[PDB]
Amino acid sequence: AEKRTLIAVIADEDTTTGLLLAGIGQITPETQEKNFFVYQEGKTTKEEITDKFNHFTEERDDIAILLINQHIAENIRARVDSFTNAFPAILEIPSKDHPYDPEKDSVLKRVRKLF
Amino acid sequence: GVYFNIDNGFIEGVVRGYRNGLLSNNQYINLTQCDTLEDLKLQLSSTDYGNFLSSVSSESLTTSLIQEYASSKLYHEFNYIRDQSSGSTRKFMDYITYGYMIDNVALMITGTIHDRDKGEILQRCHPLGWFDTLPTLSVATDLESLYETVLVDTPLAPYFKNCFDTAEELDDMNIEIIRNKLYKAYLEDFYNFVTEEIPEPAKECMQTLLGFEADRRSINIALNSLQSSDIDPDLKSDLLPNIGKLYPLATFHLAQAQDFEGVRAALANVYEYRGFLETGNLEDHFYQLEMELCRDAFTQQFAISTVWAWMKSKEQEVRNITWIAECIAQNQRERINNYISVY
Amino acid sequence: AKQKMGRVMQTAAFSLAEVSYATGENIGYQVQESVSTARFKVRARQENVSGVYLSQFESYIDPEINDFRLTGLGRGGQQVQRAKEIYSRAVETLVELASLQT
Repeated sequence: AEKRTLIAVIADEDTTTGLLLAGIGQITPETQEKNFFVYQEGKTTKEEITDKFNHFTEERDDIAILLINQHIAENIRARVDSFTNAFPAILEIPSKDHPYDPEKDSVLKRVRKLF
Repeated sequence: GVYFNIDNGFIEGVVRGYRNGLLSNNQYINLTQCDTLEDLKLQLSSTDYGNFLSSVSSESLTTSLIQEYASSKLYHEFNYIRDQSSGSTRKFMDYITYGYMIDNVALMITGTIHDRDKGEILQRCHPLGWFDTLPTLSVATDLESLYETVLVDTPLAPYFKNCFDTAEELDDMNIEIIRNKLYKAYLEDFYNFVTEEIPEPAKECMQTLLGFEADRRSINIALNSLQSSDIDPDLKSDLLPNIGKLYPLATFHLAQAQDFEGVRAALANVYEYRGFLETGNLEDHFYQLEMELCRDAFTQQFAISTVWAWMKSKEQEVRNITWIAECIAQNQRERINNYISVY
Repeated sequence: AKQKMGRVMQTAAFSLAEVSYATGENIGYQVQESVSTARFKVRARQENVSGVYLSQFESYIDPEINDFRLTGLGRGGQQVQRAKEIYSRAVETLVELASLQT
């Protein structure tokens, strides 16, 4: 699939700002959208976060990776199945306002369980 | 200066007492050895800030939150000083506010080119640079509406009418052009204002400190405007403050400085900026110079510029507090001592 | 690489916040409005690891435009460089995770 920049839908506001500073977001003039969702942690609804994660991971056709930095349970529950078909929708768990402990990391949990 | 104490005397006394509350290097060292953010607030309560941050739980405390609350108490107190004085000093403090006001209006310009949201944009506005018609200006549906509402019933009008013509704003980048040239117009007007109605020595200190701020903005413009080339030098020459103390003999070369070589040649020409850009980060050098001039202001005892000196000093102080809080929260203890304040 | 990338993320966050300290207020909406173009992207690649065509994405920053950090104070460039290094490290981690899944 076509190359794309990592989205920060489930990351913190500071993480989203850092990604934007690095240049991890592109505009979408077709529908006035963007390659990265708003990291409205503590303000956006859990259902809204899940919908944004699904849109980035299922509706989007680009190869954008995803950021789940200290994501709320709205993304923790979805991560149990969102990892399937890691292309074009990749997943990751950066650091955020809450510490990026590996205990809640679904990928790390799966890697440990496979051992 | 004996007429100064006719009406500003109470303001002078309260501002000097506030200077007595400024943080010293020794208590910066004391705050350095703190290991955790809650330990930071525990030791900071012993300082002038007191129990200000007793309304938040330790788990909810962040460096951003302490930044916001300290700046909030400072803004309360600046507003108190502003509304506890009248006349020439009142206009002076308005001009002090006007820079933050320029930044805030420039921020509001974004959100009008693209109308993604209004309410959060208005809320996130930092409150020091507030004026009456901000909520009205926020409901603007296009650049034109903001353009007319900012040319009437707000201090934005003179700068806008001087710099812009019938809202030709979409073509120009806000932050690089719309914000900075507007800031320039504000700065020229403020320097003029100080040159007519301020008395000595407030004059002899405020004019050179304003010239320093003009120089800092000019150098920042010159260095940040060489990475790209779409800022043509004539606009760059226009964009530079055109008043200060390195003007014109250094401003001209900066306008025609095309690369880092040009800016190093131009800026090193003036005496007190030799090696200023050669070593380290410009943040430390520029803030150090700013604090030296503020300390210089404090040395004068009857002068209007004491309020400028105090509130720049307190703003840079809260910036140091944020630096310490971040360098302890985010670890990386090797950069604690970057704090700039000298008291 | 989990802890390595956590360390690199917190370094990048510190660098961005230092740039914010340089530029007075937070980079905030001025930085957010620069989402028009992306300076970093994950280029497509296919490396035959042990005979399996693993889809390991390769990080490739955009060499055409880097104006997203052109605003305010001079430390924006250093903050952008730190965040770009952090993005490269995280992209390597994500490519390794995709390889692990495949």
